[PDB]
Amino acid sequence: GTLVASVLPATVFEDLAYAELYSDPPGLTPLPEEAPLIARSVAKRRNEFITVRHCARIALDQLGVPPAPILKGDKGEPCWPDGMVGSLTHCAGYRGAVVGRRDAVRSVGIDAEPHDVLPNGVLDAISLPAERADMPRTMPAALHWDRILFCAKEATYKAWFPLTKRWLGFEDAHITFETDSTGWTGRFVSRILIDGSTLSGPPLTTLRGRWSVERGLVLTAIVL
Ligand SMILES: Nc1ncnc2c1ncn2[C@@H]1O[C@H](COP(=O)(O)O)[C@@H](OP(=O)(O)O)[C@H]1O
Ligand SMILES: [Mn+2]
Ligand SMILES: [Mn+2]
Repeated sequence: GTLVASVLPATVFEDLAYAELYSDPPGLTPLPEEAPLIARSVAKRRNEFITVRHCARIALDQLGVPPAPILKGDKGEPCWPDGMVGSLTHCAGYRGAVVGRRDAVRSVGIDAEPHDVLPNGVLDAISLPAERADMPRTMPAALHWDRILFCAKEATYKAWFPLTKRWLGFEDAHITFETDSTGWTGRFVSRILIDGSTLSGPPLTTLRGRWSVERGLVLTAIVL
């Protein structure tokens, strides 16, 4: 499908690709070098791991990148082929991978969750008092803004960490939202409250991403 295309820019076709599934189609296996990572993993984990890397390899193949194992590195972050970047996400009913060429794309962060209210207490634990106040006013009451905030915080971390290799807690970023007049999609900009020093290039002070609610899921993505 093309749900995640709703939260990506349209201009980078040569240096950005994506792939998604809504299930774990029987038959997929990990590459030989990936199997030790799930040898002792629960069934749910084996499946999401295998399926999402299948998607990652379809996206890479669209960009002329031969298949390759995708291991986990610093703090669980995925290890991409030479010259490539990307992000992965899996939740109930969704698996998604977005990859890009490092020259044109500097980093990717994506996240997917079911469009449902947050469980008890997690909201206060992932949001600043100013966000809880400003956010609900910016979008319709049909949306679970708490969950959308959540996904945007996680997308911000995924885009941020490969570039700094430093922790970004939920209180270290202020995110602001804006909805387009369809009522189900929009934008957000994440303003960094701590040192944005990166290992290469200019520091990160703002991350502009997109969000939408498609087919009962929330999707967010940042493309630097
Ligand atoms: N520090 C980190 N930085 C960037 N990406 C990370 C990360 N830790 C995990 N990821 C990725 O987050 C993915 C899961 O996202 P989500 O929680 O939304 O389902 C992980 O999938 P994998 O463990 O299968 O590689 C991993 O690829
Ligand atoms: Mn997951
Ligand atoms: Mn997530």
